Amino acid sequence: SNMVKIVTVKTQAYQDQKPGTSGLRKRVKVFQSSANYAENFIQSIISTVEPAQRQEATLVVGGDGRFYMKEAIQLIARIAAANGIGRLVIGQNGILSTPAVSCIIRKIKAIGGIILTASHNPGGPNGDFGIKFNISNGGPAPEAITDKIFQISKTIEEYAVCPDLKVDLGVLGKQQFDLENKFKPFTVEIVDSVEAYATMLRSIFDFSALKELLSGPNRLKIRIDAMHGVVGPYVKKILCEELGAPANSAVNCVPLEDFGGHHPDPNLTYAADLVETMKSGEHDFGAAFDGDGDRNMILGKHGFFVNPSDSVAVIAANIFSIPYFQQTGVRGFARSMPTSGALDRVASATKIALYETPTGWKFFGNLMDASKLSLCGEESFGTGSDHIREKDGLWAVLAWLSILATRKQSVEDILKDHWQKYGRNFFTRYDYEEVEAEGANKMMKDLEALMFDRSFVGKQFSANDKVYTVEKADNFEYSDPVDGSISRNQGLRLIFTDGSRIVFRLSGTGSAGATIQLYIDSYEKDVAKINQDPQVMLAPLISIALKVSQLQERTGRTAPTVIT
Ligand SMILES: [Co+2]
Repeated sequence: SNMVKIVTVKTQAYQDQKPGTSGLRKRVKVFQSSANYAENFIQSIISTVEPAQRQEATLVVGGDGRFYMKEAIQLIARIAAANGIGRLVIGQNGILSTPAVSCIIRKIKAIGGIILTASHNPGGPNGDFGIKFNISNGGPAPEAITDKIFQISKTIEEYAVCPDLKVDLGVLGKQQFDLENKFKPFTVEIVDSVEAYATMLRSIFDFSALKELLSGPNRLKIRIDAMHGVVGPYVKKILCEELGAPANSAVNCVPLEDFGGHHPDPNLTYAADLVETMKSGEHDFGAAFDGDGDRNMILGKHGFFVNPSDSVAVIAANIFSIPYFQQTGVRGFARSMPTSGALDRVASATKIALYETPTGWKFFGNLMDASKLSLCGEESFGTGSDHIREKDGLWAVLAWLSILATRKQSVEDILKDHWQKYGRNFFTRYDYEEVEAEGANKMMKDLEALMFDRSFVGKQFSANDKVYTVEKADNFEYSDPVDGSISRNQGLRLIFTDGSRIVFRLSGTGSAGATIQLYIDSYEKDVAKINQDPQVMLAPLISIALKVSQLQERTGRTAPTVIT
């Protein structure tokens, strides 16, 4: 073996291989039962690399450990070898977290990477599978490249593969493959899954201070729940082995091919195990990650919930607790439009630009590539920095520990102080899942028409205590300052004069069933308001949102499916 033949396989294209912004996800059975589905797509990706540049190109390959990953990596290798790709760098056992791929691409100046993950979607023999393509800055492929891959996938007529090539994913080092009658070899470098990423965090944070925090007398007690996904080994090797947290800090930190039969999705119910652990009051800090590691939930003592919109605000407000930002400075803050305005209060107090983007990474990456963005957040458990071009779940955790280490206060006390300083943006997201598509569209269209009337600005809404006055109402548009793209229809906003907002979106992917996402952001500054139950303080704006949108009338829903 190890000298292998190159073969050409005649194939028949499928028409549904759209790469999207977060990858091609299909049921695993689809990859398995649809002949050459994966081979075709892997070939389409490689055809976007100019033939003349392939020998000097490196692709980074790894994934989140879910069922079918290793088979796909073998398939990526067999096809990369046959197409003349010079080198793959593959994490051991195929394991690379998504922030780790971003780290490695940028570090070694790779042309890009292929990440085998479906993020928070279930995995296993009956679960989902995903294939994600990243380009040379370590981030998601932009629309121009994903368009080309899609166009190729629909009309591909043959692909190249080395059918007898097999990579040993389990042993570190360089494996070389000689291709029959090809002059130059194919090289695979298997790297430790954690090292390059850990070395990055070691530069970014003060691991000494963290070691003192987590070790010893009066240590901060933490529980870090990787939800049986990719971040497990990162937790064990970084938080436990290097930084000295007791071994019990690492919860569900063995990657499982089915994520233990659960959704590796961090929130209070999918991560019920972590929350209940935290409820005992014995530990100071808890966190959960998603399957591929770019999302994070932060919990405090007794299970105190730091909502993601508040989290980026606390980091922003204490950002120089982190050595990285001490060196680079803070170039800007950003959030997606539906994320709460907690970050804005800080960006205004610290006089830093606040960028409000449509949902989606591309907008942050552009701003980061322009050196105009240091810290970004999304209401969906996302926090990141410009250290890479993906969001970074464990990075956010190590950021919190830096602030806890510097502040020497509890998580809950830090949040109360923040609310005392900046006011609190009470925030919740209502999901209405699988609603009939026709009604939702009429709901959005009618609401947009209502808001578009000249008299709507200035309309007053009574609450049962306060009056909310409409300051601005539109359908969100964004002119991207880097690539010049204009993103239109990004969400109906009801902006009130007191700093509160209601935002409606109808969810994109509404093909299995539409989703209405209603976000409520109620700002309060008075001390007699800042420590009450959020769902109580949010009730008036919820009432106003449902009345003005007539959500119940258009859909028959008396309640959202999920509340976060
Ligand atoms: Co993810």
